[PDB]
Amino acid sequence: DIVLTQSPAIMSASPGEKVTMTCSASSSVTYMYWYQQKPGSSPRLLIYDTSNLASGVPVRFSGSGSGTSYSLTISRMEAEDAATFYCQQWSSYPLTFGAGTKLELKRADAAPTVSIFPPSSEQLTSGGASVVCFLNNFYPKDINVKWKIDGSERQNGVLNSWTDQDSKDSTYSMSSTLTLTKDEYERHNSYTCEATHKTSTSPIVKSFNRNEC
Amino acid sequence: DVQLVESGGGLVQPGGSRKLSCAASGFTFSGFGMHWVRQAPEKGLEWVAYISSGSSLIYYADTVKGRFTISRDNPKNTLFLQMTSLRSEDTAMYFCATSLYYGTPWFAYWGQGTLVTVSAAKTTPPSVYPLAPGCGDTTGSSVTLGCLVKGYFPESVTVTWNSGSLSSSVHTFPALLQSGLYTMSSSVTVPSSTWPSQTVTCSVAHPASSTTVDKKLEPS
Repeated sequence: DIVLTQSPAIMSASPGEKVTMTCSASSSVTYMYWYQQKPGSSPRLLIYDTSNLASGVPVRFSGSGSGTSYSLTISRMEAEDAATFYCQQWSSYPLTFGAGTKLELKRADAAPTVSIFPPSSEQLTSGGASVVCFLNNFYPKDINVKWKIDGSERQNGVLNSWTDQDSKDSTYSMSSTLTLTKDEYERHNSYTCEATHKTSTSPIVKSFNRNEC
Repeated sequence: DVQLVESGGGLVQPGGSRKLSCAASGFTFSGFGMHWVRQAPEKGLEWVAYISSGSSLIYYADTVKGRFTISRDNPKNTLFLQMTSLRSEDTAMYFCATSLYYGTPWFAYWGQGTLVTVSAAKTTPPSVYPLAPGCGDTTGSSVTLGCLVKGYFPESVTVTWNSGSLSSSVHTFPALLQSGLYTMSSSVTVPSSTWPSQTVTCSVAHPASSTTVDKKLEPS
């Protein structure tokens, strides 16, 4: 059981750039193999026996290494190369994998569009109340959301979900859901979600007030 | 061309068993060693088991040893994996794979995978809730709407939007698990000249319960 460590865990590149990712091993390896996988598809073999290009794979891919240190290089990134890349070692059974390098497509900055929604009347009849905030079409991926209820920050009961990079414009989006009981929701008036991003000269604030209209 | 097709996946109770099959075509199956490899949801690859061309040599990952059995039927072009005493952490897409040569330890050809889900949760259809803006005036050339899809099991759900513009942008947010049940949401962004002036509905299909729900998005 050799342990394989892949670096970086996540990285981004623009088409035309050189890309290099590494795979180091806890003990000496005999051969290293490299695989590429995109969401909803099976992995495909890229490199076998450390430095051999697999049949049908583009020649911009190459592999190298020896002993305990290996690498995979893309001489010039193409947009279609964005994927997760896994290394796998041969020494003796068991066969083990690294945990992957996720190669994202680098893209121009984009600010999020923020939208807040109150709980529906249908949900309230069930005894629950979910307040939803969409932060859509931003780049890069790191973003912070903060909830306030009648002006007081709320952290408990928030759940965030991120999309994968959009297949059309390469941005990210995120949903933030604040879940309350019906009774708790109806004991407060103002609900606010606030997005802070690298692009934001000021945090983007969206709110609604239950007793307004 | 070489082709590998897995079958047999599905929902399994904790502690239960399941037998997977892999059908081979386009090569002399009896001449090649074969592998199973699995991938838990949103995680990496993990090798599971190997069987040589004539079944003489078998290896297992330590984490499935004693529970899983790999076998093959060479005249009928089929690889098997019998699983027993299954646990939550065995939930994964299961792939069969083989190499270029007789018994080499790497994966040149892969099937499409069959999904095994280990859970005691009961199959439950979702509650579908519309996400419409609160009361108030709006500005800008576009408006965003959503649907909240709550408390379903198992995972498989598809949300499709009907709107009045081909330019409409849809985001599908990955489901999160709670108390054995899933919740997801979906947003749509449309030009503000098409809503509420034209109808917008989300259609939520949950095949495992053979249910489909349509929710019209109504203004405040």
